[PDB]
Formats: sequence, structure tokens, C-alpha cells
Amino acid sequence: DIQMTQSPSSLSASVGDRVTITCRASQDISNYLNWYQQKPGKAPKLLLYYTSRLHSGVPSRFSGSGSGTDYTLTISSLQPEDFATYFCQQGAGFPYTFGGGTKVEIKRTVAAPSVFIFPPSDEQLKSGTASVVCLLNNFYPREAKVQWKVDNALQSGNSQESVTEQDSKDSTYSLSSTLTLSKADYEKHKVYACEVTHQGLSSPVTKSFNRGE
Amino acid sequence: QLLFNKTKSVEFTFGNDTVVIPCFVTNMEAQNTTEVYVKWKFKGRDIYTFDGALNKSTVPTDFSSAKIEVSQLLKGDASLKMDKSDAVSHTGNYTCEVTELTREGETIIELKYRVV
Amino acid sequence: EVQLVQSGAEVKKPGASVKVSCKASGYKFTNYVMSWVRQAPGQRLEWMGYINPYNDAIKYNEKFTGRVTITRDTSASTAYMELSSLRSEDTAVYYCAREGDFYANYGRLGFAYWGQGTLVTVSSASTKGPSVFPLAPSSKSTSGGTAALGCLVKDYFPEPVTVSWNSGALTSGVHTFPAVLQSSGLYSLSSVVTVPSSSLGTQTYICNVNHKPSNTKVDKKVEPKS
Ligand SMILES: *[C@@H]1O[C@H](CO[C@@H]2O[C@@H](C)[C@@H](O)[C@@H](O)[C@@H]2O)[C@@H](O[C@@H]2O[C@H](CO)[C@@H](O)[C@H](O)[C@H]2NC(C)=O)[C@H](O)[C@H]1NC(C)=O
Ligand SMILES: *[C@@H]1O[C@H](CO[C@@H]2O[C@@H](C)[C@@H](O)[C@@H](O)[C@@H]2O)[C@@H](O)[C@H](O)[C@H]1NC(C)=O
Ligand SMILES: *[C@@H]1O[C@H](CO[C@@H]2O[C@@H](C)[C@@H](O)[C@@H](O)[C@@H]2O)[C@@H](O)[C@H](O)[C@H]1NC(C)=O
Ligand SMILES: *[C@@H]1O[C@H](CO)[C@@H](O)[C@H](O)[C@H]1NC(C)=O
Ligand SMILES: [Cl-]
Ligand SMILES: [Cl-]
Repeated sequence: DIQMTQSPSSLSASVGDRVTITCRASQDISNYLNWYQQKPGKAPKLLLYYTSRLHSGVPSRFSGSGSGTDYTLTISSLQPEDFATYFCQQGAGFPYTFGGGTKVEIKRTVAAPSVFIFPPSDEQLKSGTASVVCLLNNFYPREAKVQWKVDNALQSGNSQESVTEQDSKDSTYSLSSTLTLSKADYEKHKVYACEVTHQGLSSPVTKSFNRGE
Repeated sequence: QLLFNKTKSVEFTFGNDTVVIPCFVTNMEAQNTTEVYVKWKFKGRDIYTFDGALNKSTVPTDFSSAKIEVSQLLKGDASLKMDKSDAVSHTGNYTCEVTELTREGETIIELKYRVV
Repeated sequence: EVQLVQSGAEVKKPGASVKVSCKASGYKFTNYVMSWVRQAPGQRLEWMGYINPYNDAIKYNEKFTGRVTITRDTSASTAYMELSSLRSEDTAVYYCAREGDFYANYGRLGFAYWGQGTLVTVSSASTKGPSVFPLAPSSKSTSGGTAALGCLVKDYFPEPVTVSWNSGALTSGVHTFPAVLQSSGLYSLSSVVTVPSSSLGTQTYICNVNHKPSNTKVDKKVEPKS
């Protein structure tokens, strides 16, 4: 089979930068190479077919070139909505094969998180569990430190967090962290606090609530 | 599958202007030539191809004069055209294979050369 | 518009079989080859095969021969991919795909139209529907006149859940986070939205949670707290 190898694996660049990624095939594929764009959780979108032909609708800042075994895709002026993973696909011989993909992320300015905290709902407490959710909205860079405190005692081992993919409009990220306790352990305390450290904040931000208020 | 207005053979002399091998699809339905691929085979070799998707023709060196009239292709007309040099060098059976969307078909024409 | 709509996500026990469907619309179904490509989470896409709906010809990848079966129902404008003898490595998103307005090139000139994907998880664990709890807005979730609210979709297996807001009429400001895997092997995610805090008394916010593996559909009204 024809093996496809892309480089780099991931990539970071500012808005307006020229970005170039390379696809390489294990044998000549005679310009039968296609480029796809895929955003997380979405289906791929055809960008270029036959090395350099723009698929209808694709903005002109996308372009491809190459021959034999070496091909490149180039975005002339990188845009926020260009965040995605880009895949190449050889159309030369069966079975058709795809590259491993190049992730393209945007460099932008520092943006602080907006922080929100949510007590458990009565529905969940009725079931016997208490989840406290802390939300960090539209920040950059994507690293944020979240410290749960219960009656001013730092927690560890009872929370989980995930971070969104990069936003396709403002290039920010958002984070959600969930402290989970039993209804009993939850009721043994009063103050529930979420402390957030981030490059956009001049000092850590804390949001908190007293249980039963 | 595609259907043809068939023709057993055509004949030329050196008094011909251009040599034309006819090929006519009756049940043509394409709307853009991007939906069509035309291949002309002579003695096994692909001696002419038109890639409608890439708007790209291909002939080997000994058939440097071979062409089809792309403007006429959507009417069902895939007739091959060449000059006398290429034709008299390559007398015999020609295959016209037409692909349109998901359909395909072919037909055979014999090119005959008559000395006056 | 061309549109490829696929069947819902499924969980299958190892060894069983799955049949993903793909209904085409917006064009003449027999005019174009329907291909199938799958993508395991975190891996690259891989071609599986195609079918010519006109002459019913099919071609398969050598890796799936004996297991994969592509078929079409012309009157239904529907292609089908059926994979059998499922392994936990058949866990992937399965796509149907279609070429552009070209002659039948089977993907040599690229797949121009894709379905939305069908996530098939191969596992022996029993499917489990989610619980949906509200993340009510209050004084603790405001910020400069904006308010945050959401839904917590907790304890379900397998992925995925889809969350929409107000049956799709609310998309601006929505963040639906990637799921985390809890120590119990169940998934949990949150979906949030920011809205004006001023209109909390006049607007209505419902999250629509769909977990197709368990056929669970849940609408949760998120009422503000005071
Ligand atoms: C070659 O040309 C003839 C027409 O030219 C006549 O024949 C030459 C060989 C030459 O001897 C001249 O004096 C003549 O003027 C083509 O025959 C005509 O083809 C058209 C199109 O099908 C048809 O409508 C006419 O009836 C034909 N006339 C005839 C048969 O007398 C012939 O098809 C050409 N051959 C090739 C291979 O292109
Ligand atoms: C055929 O199409 C021509 C341009 O086609 C362009 O490229 C192809 C691959 C499609 O993606 C199409 O949507 C693009 O616009 C037209 O210039 C030409 O007029 C068309 N033919 C007819 C008869 O209208
Ligand atoms: C297609 O191309 C026409 C002319 O291009 C020439 O002829 C074709 C058959 C190819 O062999 C090409 O390499 C040549 O340069 C144009 O006049 C016509 O507008 C084009 N049509 C479309 C729809 O692109
Ligand atoms: C062309 O084909 C016919 C049968 O299809 C055959 O009788 C004839 O001899 C062939 N002419 C050639 C090969 O020149
Ligand atoms: Cl993380
Ligand atoms: Cl997002």
C-alpha cells in the first residue's frame, strides 16, 4: 500500500502568517493528491483535489503544489477559522490512503478567563451525589490552573476537567472542572470555592458560594 | 449503460482533409463536461483520452494530431479527429469508450485506408 | 443542497455486526458513487470501499474483506455499510462520502460530500443513558452583565451525546466540552452558554440532550436562581 506521511504533526502561527505543511507518499502518485480540513467532532471538508485545484467554495488563500512523492499545502494569510487538522489523501492506487494529519492552531494575544461557579442541583442531590462545576470562559493561552477549596482546604483527587478545542472565531479556549462528592461529604461543609490562575489575571480569581444559600 | 449510434467502419484516402472516426452516444444525459471521460483505444493502447473533470487531453507522441471537439461532447459526439499522417500509420480497429457519471459504454469502428 | 444523513451511533458487543445507513438527498442518487471511510478516535481516516448505485458494482479494502458489505436501496436513496465480526478496534466514526460533479472516479479526485459520521463503539459493557442536571444561573455565575448557565450530562456509556439549546435556535455563545472518563468508566460532560443577565426573567433556556446508543432523549429547562 501507499503510505502517506505529513509534517509537521502540529503547528502554531499568528493570524496573517503564511503556513505551509507537507505531505509525502511512499511512491509516485502522479499529482493525485487531495487535501481535507477537519474540525474536532466534524466531518472532513475537501479543500484541494489533484494537487492544486480549489474545491468550489474554498477561499483562495488555500493552495497546493508538488509532484511525484512530495506535496505541500499553503495557507497564505492564516485566519482564525483555519484552526483544524489538515489531511492529505492519495488518489493514485487502491486502497486509497490518508496522511496522519497536521493540526493548525492560532497564536493570539493573552485573554483572561471569565470565571463562573455552579452549586449542585436539587435533582442531583436528591440522587445522592453533589457535583460542583467551575467554568472558565474564553481565555488564552490554553493553560489554566484550577484549585478547588472546601472550607479553605485545598482539594485533591475528586475533580476532573476538560478543555474545549480552540474557538474558530476568537481563538480562545474554555475550561470546565467538576468537583464531585457524595451528598453526605458535600453536606459536611459550607464554603465551596474555585480559584483560577492564568496569565491574563493580575492575581488569582476566586468564585465561591456557601452551601444552602 | 450508454448506447451508441454504431458504425462498422470508415474509409479515407490521401485526398481526405482530416480523418474523422465517428462516435455518437444516443442516451447522453450529462450537463457539464466535467461529468464525462472519453477514451480512444487502438490495438490496446489508449491513444487519446479527455479528462472532463480536469479539462485535460492526452495523446502519445505518434498520435500528436489526435483530438476530439469538446464543444460537441455534450451532444453525444466523441468523434476522434486526426491528420492523414497519423491515420495511415494506424489503420485498424478503434475503440471509443465513453464514461458519463456512473454509466459507461464503448463501441468499435474500423479505420480503412483505400489507395486510389 | 447535497446532503448525506447517516444513522445514529451504536454500541455493539465484540463479535456482533453493525449496519450503518446513509440517506442521500439533493441530487440524483444513482448518478454518483457512494464511498465509505472510517476514522478511529485519534487515528487517521482509512478507506473502506464504495458502491456504484447504477450498476451495483462494489470494491472493498483488503483489510475488511469477508466482514464488510456495501449495499444500496435505489428507491430509498440509501447506501449501507455492514461490518461483521466486530473487534474493539472497529470502534471508529464511519462516514459515507461522495465525489464532486464528476464522472465516477471513486475518490481519486477527492470526496466532496461527507455524511456527519456514525460513532460505533465495540464494547462488552452495557449501554447506559445519561442524567441531565441544570447549571442554573445566579449571582455566582454573572460577569459584567453576562450570565452563564448550562446542563450537566452525567453517567452515560458510550459516547457520544449531542446537546443543543432551544431545539437549535440558540447556538451563539455555546460551549459543549469534550467528555471526561470517570473512574466508574462512565462519561460525563457539560454544555454552557452565556446570555444577557438582564433577560433571565423573560427568556427560556432548554438544553436538548440526545444519547442515541441508549435511545435517551431529555429536555431540561434551566431556570434561574435568586
Ligand atoms: C474522407 O472524406 C470523405 C469526403 O471526401 C470525399 O472522399 C475523399 C476520399 C476524396 O476522394 C474527395 O474526392 C471526396 O470529396 C468522407 O466521406 C463523406 O463523409 C461524410 C461524413 O460522414 C458523409 O456525409 C458523406 O456522405 C461522405 N461522402 C462520401 C462517402 O462520398 C469520408 O468519411 C472521409 N473519411 C474519413 C476517415 O474521415
Ligand atoms: C461547467 O462548469 C464550469 C466551471 O466549473 C467549476 O469547476 C467545477 C469542477 C465545479 O466545481 C463547478 O461548480 C465550478 O463552477 C463552468 O464555467 C461552465 O459554464 C459549466 N458548463 C455549463 C454548460 O454550464
Ligand atoms: C477547457 O479548456 C479549453 C481549452 O483548453 C485547451 O483544450 C483542452 C481540451 C485541454 O487539452 C487544455 O489543456 C487546453 O489548454 C477552454 O477554452 C475552455 O474554456 C475550458 N473549459 C472549462 C469549463 O474549463
Ligand atoms: C477489426 O475487427 C473485426 C472483428 O471485430 C475483424 O474481423 C477485423 O479483421 C479487424 N480489423 C483489423 C484488426 O484490422
Ligand atoms: Cl487538559
Ligand atoms: Cl467551542
